[PDB]
Amino acid sequence: LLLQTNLINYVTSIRPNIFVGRAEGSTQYGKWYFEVMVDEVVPFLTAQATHLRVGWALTEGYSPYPGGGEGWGGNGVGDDLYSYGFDGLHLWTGHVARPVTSPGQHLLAPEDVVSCCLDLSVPSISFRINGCPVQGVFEAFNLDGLFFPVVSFSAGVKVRFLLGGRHGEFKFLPPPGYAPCHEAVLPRERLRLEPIKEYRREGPRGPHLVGPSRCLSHTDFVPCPVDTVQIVLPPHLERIREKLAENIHELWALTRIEQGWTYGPVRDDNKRLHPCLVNFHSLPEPERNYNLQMSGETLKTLLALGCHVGMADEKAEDNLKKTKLPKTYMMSNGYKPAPLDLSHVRLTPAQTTLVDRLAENGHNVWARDRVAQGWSYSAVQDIPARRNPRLVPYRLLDEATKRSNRDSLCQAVRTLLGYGYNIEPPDQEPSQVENQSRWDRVRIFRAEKSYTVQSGRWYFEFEAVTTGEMRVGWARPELRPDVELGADELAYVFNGHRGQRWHLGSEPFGRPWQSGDVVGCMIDLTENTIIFTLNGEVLMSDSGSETAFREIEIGDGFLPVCSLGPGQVGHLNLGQDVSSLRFFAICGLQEGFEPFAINMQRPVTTWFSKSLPQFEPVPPEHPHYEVARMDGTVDTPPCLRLAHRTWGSQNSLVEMLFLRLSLPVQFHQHFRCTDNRDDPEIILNTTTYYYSVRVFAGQEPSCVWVGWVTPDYHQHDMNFDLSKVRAVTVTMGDEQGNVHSSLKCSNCYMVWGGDFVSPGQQGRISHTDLVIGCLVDLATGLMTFTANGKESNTFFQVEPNTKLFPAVFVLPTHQNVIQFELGKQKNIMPLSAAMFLSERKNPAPQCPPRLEVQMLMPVSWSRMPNHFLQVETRRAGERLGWAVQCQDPLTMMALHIPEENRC
Amino acid sequence: EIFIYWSKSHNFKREEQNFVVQNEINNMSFLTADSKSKMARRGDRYSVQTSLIVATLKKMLPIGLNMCAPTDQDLIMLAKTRYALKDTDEEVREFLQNNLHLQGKVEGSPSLRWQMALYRGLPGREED
Amino acid sequence: GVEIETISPGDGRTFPKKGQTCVVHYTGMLQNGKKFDSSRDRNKPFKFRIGKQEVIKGFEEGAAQMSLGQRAKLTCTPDVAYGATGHPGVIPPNATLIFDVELLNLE
Repeated sequence: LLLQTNLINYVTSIRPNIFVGRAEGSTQYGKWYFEVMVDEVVPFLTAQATHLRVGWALTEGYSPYPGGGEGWGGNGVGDDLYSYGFDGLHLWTGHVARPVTSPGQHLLAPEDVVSCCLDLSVPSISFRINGCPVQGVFEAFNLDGLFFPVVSFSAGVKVRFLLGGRHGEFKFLPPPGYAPCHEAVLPRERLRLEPIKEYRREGPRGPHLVGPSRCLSHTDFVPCPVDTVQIVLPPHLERIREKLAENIHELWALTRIEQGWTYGPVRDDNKRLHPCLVNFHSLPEPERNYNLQMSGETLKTLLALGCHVGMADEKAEDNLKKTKLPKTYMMSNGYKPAPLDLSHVRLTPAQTTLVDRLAENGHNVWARDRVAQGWSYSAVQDIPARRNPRLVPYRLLDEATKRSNRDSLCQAVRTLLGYGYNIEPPDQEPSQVENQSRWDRVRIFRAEKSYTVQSGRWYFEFEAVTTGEMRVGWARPELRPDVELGADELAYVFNGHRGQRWHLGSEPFGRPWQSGDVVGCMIDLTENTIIFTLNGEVLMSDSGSETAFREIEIGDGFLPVCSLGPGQVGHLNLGQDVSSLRFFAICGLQEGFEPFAINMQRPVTTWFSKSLPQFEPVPPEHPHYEVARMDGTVDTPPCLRLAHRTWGSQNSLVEMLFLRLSLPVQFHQHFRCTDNRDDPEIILNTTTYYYSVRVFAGQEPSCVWVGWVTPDYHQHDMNFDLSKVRAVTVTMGDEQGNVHSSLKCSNCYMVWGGDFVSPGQQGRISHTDLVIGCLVDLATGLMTFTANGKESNTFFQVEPNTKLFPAVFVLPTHQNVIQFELGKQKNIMPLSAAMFLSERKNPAPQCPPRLEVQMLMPVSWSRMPNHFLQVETRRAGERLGWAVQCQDPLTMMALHIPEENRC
Repeated sequence: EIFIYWSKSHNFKREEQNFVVQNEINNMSFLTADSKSKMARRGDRYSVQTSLIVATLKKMLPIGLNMCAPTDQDLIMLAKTRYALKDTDEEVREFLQNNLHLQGKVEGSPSLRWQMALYRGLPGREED
Repeated sequence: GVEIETISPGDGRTFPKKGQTCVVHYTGMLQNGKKFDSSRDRNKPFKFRIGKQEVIKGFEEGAAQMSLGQRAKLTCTPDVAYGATGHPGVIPPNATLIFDVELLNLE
């Protein structure tokens, strides 16, 4: 009942920037291997045991925000279902520890070898301590997203990363088929060690608030070109089928003539004297007509892209000539330019972009073909192992290779342009790579509510390290965390990505900044004005007004605020030290303005919008949703009916909805060994509890899921189905196979309501409401379901000490959607006799006021801790590897809510 | 002092707008020339807000505010109210001579401590 | 009724015999994971005299089976613990205990 307190250590994580994953047609190899060396580990630096875990994490939900979180805080690897870790004695996943047999098992001590083997083809992560096997493997886990190495630690550890090749030694023999993780580095980026998703980093003159980080995706490793098969070849193209081939038959050969690679009559191409500028008739016929139909293939790519040709001016054939240069002179059958010669011809930017994507569609077809012959990517080239450093999609390729591909086809399109045939750009379609996660885009920052100001004149600065979508201004204290600034009336903000002022809409004002600019923000609560000054110069509106906003009502008061888009870095300076301000003396000092934090000892507390979904109660004032509590009559059990308020009207919010009850049910610590009148001697001894939901008519059962969720569910998916449900299997055996334990871990246990309706011809709007029931046995951890009073083949078994919140995910399609019925079955107790200790012997259903429906709010406010851990990330040497060092201890006082298992 | 004379001579004000209306002095370009160069109805005919005498006075005001010390703010208030009670420049000068000791004290307000710590850090400040 | 699992082995040779007091840094926990007692929080060793039973049976026997410098985990059944009456206001009745005992020194 009462909220518990404790002192806990701050726990952080560190990763190499190595990202691997599995996808259909992915250019990445499905097995990888990395090692961790333990230098020094202080046993008990503070009152709590020192934390250290090593494992793999998933890029789309492993978000280790410092401070509070799941369970008793200090979350790291294995504390959720997006990570899997090992500590020397336990296999961590979903904030549960499971013991593992090991050859001389113990916690991670100094001079220990941790080798984590990852296989993605079959789901499996294997651990090896000191080169010796560890009898436990994670299995049957979801593959969406990218898997990366990670070590989570508390203060007072020194751990080294061994990545093989020049980035380690591995000190042992990796198992066959597992490549060193250092071979997965993308060609555009180098290897370095950086923390997981963050919101602050140290800077020269102060901490930098860091917006969301752009994350690479597995879908970005599949090369998806435009198909160049179903294209009938046009007459105007077959008319020019020859010259565009003749000009690309030795164009790659032209560069190296009169050098060490100068041709000779005895040999031919690929013999270190390649050119053979004579003609392609001397060259072999198959590659010859292959080059012709490759020129045709490039024209077919032009067609599929949307390029068409038209002839206007003088024929270039007349006004073109071949130049027998002093260079490229050869003795074999006369001398000529190796491709077909061309005079002065130019190219417009439309042609530049078009040849860029033309080279893209050449590269992605080549990469697709290589993958279809089995090849994959590796930063070091291995021909007998069939791996290449250039098997990545063009967007991920390096600039050197980009330019090298673009040069040849740029010459080709130039030769096409010379003949006067138009290169027609296609239509323009604006597209967004990622659309679903609109919330993982911004990250609002603001001062704590106690610093609310209602009088005087205040000033603060905001250096713009980057030049992207960042907004800075002032906000009222009740500012919502999930709504962009200015889009509502709760904030007055200036967007200097393109020079706009936002308050209930956008209108142009001032000018956009560049790097290094210090957007100083005034405020005048007496004159009711807000003034934005850039580099000491007042930003001026497109009229006579010099103040961005005027006649602003005092109200509750105002707080300095700023938000940052993806890949943005901004320095916020409230001015705790007055001399640190760079433009206060220039502007503001003589006007009577003051810094916002002129006389304060401690740094101003900052609250940011955490992008972690949490269950929160349904507001009574909510516009679209309402929850009605129905009294339990003599023949009807008490209910929690959900009804859509604005359904069927204009501006109705119809989207994915996640619900749960406010109180959980906990299974027994120890599992057991090995009419309609209830039996009095069974109803008192039963350990089975039932609840049902009545999905009203007009709500499609294809969009309804019913069951239970554990208190660590944090998935906000707009396209939810049973596929997205996180799961993992923990497999345990002895030293030589003999698997004697295979358990299931998941944060979601629900059935899909679309599978309990008979597939009728039409009329999915059933006149009879579907009554999905759920049953639990607290003595066994077994879960069952009843579709309409008949059992279903689905069944779930869970470990003890488990907490399950009754949950329903639904997409509304009617005025009345669902109705939580808190009834009972024959010889089976209701839920109300399970959630309350004092009600354990009462068969009569109840709906006490603590029991209520809660939604899943995607974004919630949070607090930035005043001090962060000090981690050193550096490369110790070529053999030692990368060394991570954290020594100074930090402790925070955690308030843990018992029934929600979060602190 | 040019602004002082313009404020005193309301006759000079009358031909200020007369010159504006009869020469089509827009006054918007004279203040937005920097705005247009940096790539950023109601009172278009004439307005006090767009008067170039006050616009230049405002744009030069921070320099004039840089003259005095922060402890002189009481002296500014005393001189201001004596100006409001119809006194000439000599009168307020010798009034300040009678009230030379009425300056502010840094111990009495924490604001003045950081004000002096910033104001007297200027290289051009001479303590005598 | 008491089960001991090693966490970080010490010497494995010098076992706590009768006549020498035992010095420990325990860390008690309930079964569900709710920490209820610790010695590092008070920041002092817990020197308990083995033989005259100043502690419960489970803790006594578990500390007996340990070695010098060894860090171990226990599992105290209610039979060898406070039992049906529990510890009033601290431990609920019929609760299985877990201890993160470190036997840092003898006497």
